Amino acid sequence: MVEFKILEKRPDSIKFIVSGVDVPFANALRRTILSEVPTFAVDEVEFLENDSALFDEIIAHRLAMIPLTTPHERFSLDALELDDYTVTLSLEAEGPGMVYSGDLKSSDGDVKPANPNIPIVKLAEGQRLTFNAYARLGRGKDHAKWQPGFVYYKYLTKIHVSKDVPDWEELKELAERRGLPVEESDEEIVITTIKAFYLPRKFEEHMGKGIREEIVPGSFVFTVETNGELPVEEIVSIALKILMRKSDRFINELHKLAD
Amino acid sequence: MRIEVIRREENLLEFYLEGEDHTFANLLTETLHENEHVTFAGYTIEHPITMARKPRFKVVTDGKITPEKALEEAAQKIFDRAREVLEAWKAAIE
Repeated sequence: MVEFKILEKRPDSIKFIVSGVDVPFANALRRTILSEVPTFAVDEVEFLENDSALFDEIIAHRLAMIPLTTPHERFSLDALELDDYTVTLSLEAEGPGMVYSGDLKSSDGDVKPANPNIPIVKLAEGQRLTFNAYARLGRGKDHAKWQPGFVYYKYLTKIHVSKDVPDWEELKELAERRGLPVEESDEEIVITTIKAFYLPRKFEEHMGKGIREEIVPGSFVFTVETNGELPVEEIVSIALKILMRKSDRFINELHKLAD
Repeated sequence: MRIEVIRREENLLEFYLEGEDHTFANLLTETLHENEHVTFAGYTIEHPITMARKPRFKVVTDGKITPEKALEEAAQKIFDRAREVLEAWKAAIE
């Protein structure tokens, strides 16, 4: 009786309701996405030349933070022990001009900047920049550079507003204005919080009387954005596979206690 | 991943789980709480800001099941539920 309802797909992002689960599982899904789902990211940079205005260390950080396409069809991204495969992203540039992510040349076409338009560093005339940047699989829990995106989640709820509440009409109007479902009866309006609702200060006094927010048990609204390493739906799939792999391996380790 | 047993006494097991962190540790502990025969399950983080970082679990039962069997049952639940959720996810997206 677990169900997903996909509500909205937007650039690099998705909003869905998951039902028939619970708070620990919702917490675990969010954490797994942020902390465990792996990506390729620049991890080490060998500079050969840098005549730019910036430190090696600053350029290396900017390279680390470029989202790299991560080929989930090639590498097992739910693996507990990640493939140590290293990709070389190289640059050999001379000013004048801006160096962009798109100027990086990859040893492996499957792993390169998802966005070619990210400015890295401007070079003046005569200034050279030459390096080999080494990208590897890693996890957000190790360094932010490997985190695949961002996760926002909330209880699915119904906000009940009694028509005894003066100007309840403003709350129906606000909900409609922001695309929240509203059901209207003789007694009340009911607002489904597929997004956060911001109760105007005017109505705070009515909380606990005329206005009540009721959680829908077992249902949660997730909003997920990818940085571009992975499609947002694949991020979710990988996270769920990771929980299967972890639990399976833990059972195997438990059996060794028996012995 | 590696289990290191720290302490054993009647109906009690304390252990490290190398290779894991809050994600699995919290889910495992919360799942254990579903079992009426588990009288305590909790964890703390050891070596929180170095590479030696690992969760330290304590699991206590009422004796009608061992800590080890409670742990296996909880881990199996996690596996089964993740499987079910993945199937529902694939049904929605493919």
